[PDB]
Amino acid sequence: QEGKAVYDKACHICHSMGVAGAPKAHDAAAWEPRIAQGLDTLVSTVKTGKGAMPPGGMCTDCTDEDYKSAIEYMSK
Amino acid sequence: QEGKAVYDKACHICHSMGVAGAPKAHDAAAWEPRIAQGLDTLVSTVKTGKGAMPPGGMCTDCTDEDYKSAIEYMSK
Ligand code: HEC
Ligand code: HEC
Repeated sequence: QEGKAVYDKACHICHSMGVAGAPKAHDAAAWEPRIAQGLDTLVSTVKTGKGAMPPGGMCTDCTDEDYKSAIEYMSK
Repeated sequence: QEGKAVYDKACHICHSMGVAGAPKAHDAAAWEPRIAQGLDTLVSTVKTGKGAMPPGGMCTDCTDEDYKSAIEYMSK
């Protein structure tokens, strides 16, 4: 594979300029628009990945309830 | 509290404050001390994962040569 092609499909997700930051734990105001999407939508996004969040959120054995509880914890 | 143990196992890696940034593509000065470790050592680190980088760097089909080429591409 071409170095730039590997970069353009995978490594750029985190190694490019202008990567979107994660909503930080206990930043209630940043979490409000996320929580408004609904917990089921947010849990699905953790499982499928988004931007610099890899699919599964680095939690190999997380249940849906584990993901929901972690989101609730971070949101306040 | 519900969610804190999951957060402390997984989500804090990116959702806490003070997370180490990725060395950015074409940031030659950031890459210099990494390249000095040896390209093979950097390839092994991508495969193992490190901080907010998951094992494999989100490349499933990358040979060691594919990883080396991607690192060279980012390094200048
Ligand atoms: C976000 C989910 C990432 C993807 C996709 C890739 N990388 Fe990454 N990388 C990332 C972070 C946050 C860091 C810094 C880690 C730390 O805590 O220091 C890195 C670092 C590297 C390094 C340097 C390793 C070192 O010992 O200094 C290399 C060589 C590296 N990353 C290569 C790499 C390649 C080739 C990827 C695409 C296949 C790739 N990374 C994806 C975050 C992320
Ligand atoms: C870095 C490797 C991450 C880990 C581990 C987890 N998350 Fe994450 N998350 C991260 C980033 C960079 C972002 C922003 C994505 C973007 O581009 O918008 C996020 C975002 C979330 C979201 C919000 C999704 C949305 O559509 O706005 C949620 C609900 C989320 N993250 C939850 C979550 C949980 C529960 C994790 C532990 C199991 C977790 N994340 C880990 C980066 C990373």
